[PDB]
Amino acid sequence: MNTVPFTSAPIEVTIGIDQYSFNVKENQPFHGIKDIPIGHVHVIHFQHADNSSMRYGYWFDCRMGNFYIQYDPKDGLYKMMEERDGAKFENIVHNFKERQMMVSYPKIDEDDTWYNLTEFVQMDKIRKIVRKDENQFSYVDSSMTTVQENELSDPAHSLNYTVINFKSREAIRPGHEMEDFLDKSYYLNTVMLQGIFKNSSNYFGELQFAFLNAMFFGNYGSSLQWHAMIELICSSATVPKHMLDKLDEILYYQIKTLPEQYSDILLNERVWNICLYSSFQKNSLHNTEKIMENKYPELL
Amino acid sequence: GAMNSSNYAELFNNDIKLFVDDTNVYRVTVHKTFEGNVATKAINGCIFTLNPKTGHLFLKIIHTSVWAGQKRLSQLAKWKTAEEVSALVRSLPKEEQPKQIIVTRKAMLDPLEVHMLDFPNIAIRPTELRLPFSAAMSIDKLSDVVMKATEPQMVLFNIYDDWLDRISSYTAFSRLTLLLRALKTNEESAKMILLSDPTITIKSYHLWPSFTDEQWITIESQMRDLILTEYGRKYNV
Repeated sequence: MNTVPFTSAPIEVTIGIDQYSFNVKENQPFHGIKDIPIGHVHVIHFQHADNSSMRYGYWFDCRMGNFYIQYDPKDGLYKMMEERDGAKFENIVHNFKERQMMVSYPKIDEDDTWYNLTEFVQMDKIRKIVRKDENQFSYVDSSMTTVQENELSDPAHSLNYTVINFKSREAIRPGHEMEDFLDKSYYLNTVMLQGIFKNSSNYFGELQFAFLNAMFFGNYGSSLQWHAMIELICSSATVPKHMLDKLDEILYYQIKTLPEQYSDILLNERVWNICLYSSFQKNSLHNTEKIMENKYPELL
Repeated sequence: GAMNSSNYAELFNNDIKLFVDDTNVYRVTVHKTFEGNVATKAINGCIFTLNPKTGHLFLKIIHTSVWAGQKRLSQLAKWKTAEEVSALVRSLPKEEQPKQIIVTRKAMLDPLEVHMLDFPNIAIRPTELRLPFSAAMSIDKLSDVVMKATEPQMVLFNIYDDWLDRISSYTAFSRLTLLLRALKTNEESAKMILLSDPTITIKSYHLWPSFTDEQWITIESQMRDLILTEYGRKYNV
């Protein structure tokens, strides 16, 4: 069980750790988060009490290094940093633990929610979507645009999600225009799965990462990417049975976790109505359709 | 974006453009079967592809053989239209390729966009205009070449005959849309007006009669009267 110490909390802030969140007061003796489960990616995220504009945060995996948070009063944010001195870090953590100045990652033993949201998400894939190769952790915020949003503007600060475009030469084989447009199986199975992702695990990892950026940062481009990856599967007549069964589980936990009060901005009516009620896979997402119908019947 | 009353002069500028109307591509007669069920029999159709500036009509005849063994024909008809328009564009020399194609029905946008991905600089546009191009099959010579076709065929017409010698494209298009609107509202009455005087004939190489400028004014008034009479019936006003 690993630890992300904080040097201090000089500004009042709501701190997120995965699906959990805590209010910290200006200059409160807060020195970080302990008992973080090993084996998963995590996200530590922030919303300043004085400017709720820019939710921002860091994707990290404690197996890859010793990470801490320190407020930078010049750039005006909480920054993640790596401590390369193992003994310095262990001594910082032991002191803060002994003084009980850390919040405990509040996982219920029964509760598989975070595993279920991050099942296919791997730090090495996050670091290819979020390019900052000198850090082992990845910064995301509310305002970062995607490579696709930028085509239609600072490339270094972009989310390099896989570009999905249903009306593109990549999506449509010459001479199979109607076939490929109405049945996206070619695009899903040959171009995306065999060609770019190599396997359904990488595809699901990107889908899950896009959802979590949408939910945790209100990142609009991430939400677009999450819906596009759902729609590409639901709009394919030919999908491996294991991919459909897994997609139903993935989406079920995403819908279960979504704040009820953000359904209006985070869920695309057209995509969801099409996926559950008109698409080839309209009858393949039993769990998702049941939770959507019981939780968000207005949207449908 | 969409073509409307506000940007109407754009039709007659020097940017090559084509209207595409798919309303006569898939045509059927509905009939009773021996067992008293209903069935359709397809008849020959056509794509109506028109340069509104020049009058050049690219009438692609759609032979019933293209539907044999196919499902969801009304959906296929949009994709076959888009395939044939894309083929026509690729067949034209670059300097003759349109910069815009305006579809008369919004259901043609995605099929045409997907077929034209190779032509990213050709704008595919809808229109708010209610154009009466469905009535093309009320022009006797166009109906005749479609119904007689025994195979897929492209036939080239000038739908304005020689009008552009005397009038502007704007006026030629206005005349054409008024003629087609009349033919669409009351075909019998419209054709009576066009042929009632046997001294005015249709040249072998023309679609419409050889009216003098004064005779066109009379004809155009008779067509407007036809459209208003019919409208006062439809609506009881």
